[PDB]
Amino acid sequence: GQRMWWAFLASSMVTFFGGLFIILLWRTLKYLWTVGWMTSVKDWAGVMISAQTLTGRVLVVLVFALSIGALVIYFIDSSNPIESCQNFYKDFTLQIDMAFNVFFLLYFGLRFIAANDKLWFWLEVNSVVDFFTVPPVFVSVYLNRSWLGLRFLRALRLIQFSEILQFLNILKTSNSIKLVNLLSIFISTWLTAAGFIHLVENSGDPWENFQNNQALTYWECVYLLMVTMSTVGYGDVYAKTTLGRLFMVFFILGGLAMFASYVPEIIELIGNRKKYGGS
Amino acid sequence: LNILKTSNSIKLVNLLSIFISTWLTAAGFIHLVENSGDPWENFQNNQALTYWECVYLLMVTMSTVGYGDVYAKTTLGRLFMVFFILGGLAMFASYVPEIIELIGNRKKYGGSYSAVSGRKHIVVCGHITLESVSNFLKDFLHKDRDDVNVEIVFLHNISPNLELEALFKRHFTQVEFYQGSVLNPHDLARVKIESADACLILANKYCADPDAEDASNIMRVISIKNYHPKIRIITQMLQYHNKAHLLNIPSWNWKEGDDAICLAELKLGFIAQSCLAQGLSTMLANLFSMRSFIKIEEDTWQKYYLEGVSNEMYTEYLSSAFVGLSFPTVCELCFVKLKLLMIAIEYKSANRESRILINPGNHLKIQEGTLGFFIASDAKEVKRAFFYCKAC
Ligand SMILES: CC(C)CCC[C@@H](C)[C@H]1CC[C@H]2[C@@H]3CC=C4C[C@@H](OC(=O)CCC(=O)O)CC[C@]4(C)[C@H]3CC[C@]12C
Ligand SMILES: Oc1ccc(-c2onc(C(F)(F)F)c2-c2ccc(Cl)cc2)c(O)c1
Ligand SMILES: Oc1ccc(-c2onc(C(F)(F)F)c2-c2ccc(Cl)cc2)c(O)c1
Ligand SMILES: Oc1ccc(-c2onc(C(F)(F)F)c2-c2ccc(Cl)cc2)c(O)c1
Ligand SMILES: Oc1ccc(-c2onc(C(F)(F)F)c2-c2ccc(Cl)cc2)c(O)c1
Ligand SMILES: [Ca+2]
Ligand SMILES: [Mg+2]
Repeated sequence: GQRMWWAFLASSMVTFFGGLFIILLWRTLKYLWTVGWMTSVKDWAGVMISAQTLTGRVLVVLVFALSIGALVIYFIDSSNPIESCQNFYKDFTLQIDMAFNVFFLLYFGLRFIAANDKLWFWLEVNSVVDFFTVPPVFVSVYLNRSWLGLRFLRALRLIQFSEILQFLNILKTSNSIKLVNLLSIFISTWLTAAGFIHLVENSGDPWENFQNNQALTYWECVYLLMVTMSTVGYGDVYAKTTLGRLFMVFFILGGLAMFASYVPEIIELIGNRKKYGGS
Repeated sequence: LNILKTSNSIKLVNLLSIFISTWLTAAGFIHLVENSGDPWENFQNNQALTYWECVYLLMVTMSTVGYGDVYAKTTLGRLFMVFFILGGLAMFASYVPEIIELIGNRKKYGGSYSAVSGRKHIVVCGHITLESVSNFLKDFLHKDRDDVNVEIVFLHNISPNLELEALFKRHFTQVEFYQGSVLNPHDLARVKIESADACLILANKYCADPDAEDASNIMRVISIKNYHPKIRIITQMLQYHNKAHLLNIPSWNWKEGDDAICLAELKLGFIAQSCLAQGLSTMLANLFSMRSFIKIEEDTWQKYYLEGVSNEMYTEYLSSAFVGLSFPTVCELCFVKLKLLMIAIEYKSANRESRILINPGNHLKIQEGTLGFFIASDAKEVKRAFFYCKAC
């Protein structure tokens, strides 16, 4: 049929923007026009969230695994065409994503219960990830026609690793925490930038009726981003469409500092080897 | 317009303005020179560009990236690039990190606490560091104690470092933090002292000059009292000589809901009271650390010692059935029918002054509603004191 790219983004936009509304209204819906069992539920969710008992421990480990699992599914989905159809009652993939997302929905709900202040929790880095990743799979199962767009965000989840390690009582030292946090930030930024370069370029910028496509597979974009960040430069791959160039300009504007700063520190923390240890 | 009063904001605005200005202007010059030709070739080597490509090329060049896509081709353009490099590189590499640093210096632990009905929250303030927090929290939340239902709230004016973040996160359901001070009567409004129950004060034991430490603690007590008179306070002190000043502040009530714990006094007191009999110091000092019973099988002294280490001291009201009896008799009854020991009785006079007696003799009999100290392994066992009739 005709292109249906517009519908998927919209379903998502509705949840995040719509949510801010209801939250603002409820705070402003008072008449003045300015132990409770609810609190027991709050405490139960809170203890379940982090390492407080066996059940919570397995939940955290399972999240740690399924995040990587979804990231793996994303790579397999890369080489497919931009927008086509996959019947839901026949295949095995697009079900593993379904099971992963139904799980992430409950893990998001539990977090939303056990938060002291709703508003700033709602606009938190980990949150918009789920907001922009959970709708499209359901909408796809509704329409039987999926779309690649805005699935690269599914790589951001790695930011959580530090936290979902500390509860497990595994990292209690300054150096280890510093190193893990830095590596997490770095890998996440790199992969997500690669993802964004892939969706805009493979598809045509809409200004000219989608006729400016330049072919590129996800690995190629990884290379373009690494060459640019380190200032090495090369002429092998240069993004051609307008949107790509604009994003490249802004990315270089801020983030080149990230590669000029983090890498020396990561190199310094590793390699502090005590050469004359032993017995 | 009286819109930028502070310091950092001026720096940030000035930098961003100069940067955007020079960037756009360089783009403009490249566009003008390149779209036009050159005089001494009679205008015959023009390269078709639009402003967008030019600004793209400048931002490619300044940040040392480089690319083989677009490059100025006429003499004037190349000369301009040759000169402009010398300034632009230093400009970019000395401005971008500054702008990144100035923005984003955001206090992560702002905000305020909230009050929840049906529970109780306390506050602490003072020498907050890894050792002290670990010890205090370990003793506070230990499982052997009676079922605990409280929350813990910290204050401090130094952002806690990474190592302590581990502890403050690991008890995600029982510990909360708020940066601020204690001398600023706005901060002490954030923590909601006006509905609290107490405010302990950790004091630095291993200080260099003792006097400054206790002076600061004194002023902390002064301020907390200033915000509210009816508060409870429990603090530390370092020499008996300065302890007295705290007696003076107007609302301390030693008779009701207040106290103070020194160190020097208790230190020398333990030593002296042990001078009459060896080891009494250890026997006392082990009664006030929460510990659990252990298994040891080797026939050393360690097993027989840990046998009694994990004992503790608790309090509970008596039973009505024991009023009309004899203190020796009730002691023997407690031990034989309970496997439980008691030391002293709380207070007996029908007067408005409260006095504490230890090991009463045989001229006293129990009145209705009397509290009594006990020593045993766990609080639940101590509670068996509620009633004993029809039990065998
Ligand atoms: C540098 C560190 C952070 C690791 C970087 C990882 C990437 C360099 C690798 C890891 C996983 C790889 C992917 C794993 C599997 C596939 C499927 C593979 O085959 C198919 O898509 C099957 C159909 C076809 O052949 O077109 C194509 C490459 C791709 C996306 C790979 C592209 C390169 C990836 C992203
Ligand atoms: O395969 C594709 C990819 C992007 C678009 C596309 O088209 N127009 C827009 C825009 F931005 F103008 F709204 C976008 C767009 C841009 C950025 C994001 Cl993050 C998501 C979508 C499309 O149509 C088909
Ligand atoms: O569209 C154009 C633009 C510039 C010239 C042009 O031609 N000759 C000269 C020069 F510099 F030699 F005097 C210049 C020139 C160069 C730099 C500046 Cl800032 C201003 C003018 C022209 O002829 C036509
Ligand atoms: O023919 C054109 C039209 C718009 C721009 C253009 O220029 N700047 C921006 C931006 F985004 F920075 F504001 C944009 C822009 C980007 C996306 C959309 Cl959807 C609409 C406009 C351009 O460069 C050339
Ligand atoms: O055929 C030629 C002639 C002059 C130069 C030339 O070389 N250097 C300069 C400079 F920059 F020092 F002035 C110039 C120059 C610049 C502007 C004007 Cl208007 C005239 C000459 C050249 O490179 C090649
Ligand atoms: Ca015990
Ligand atoms: Mg809480």
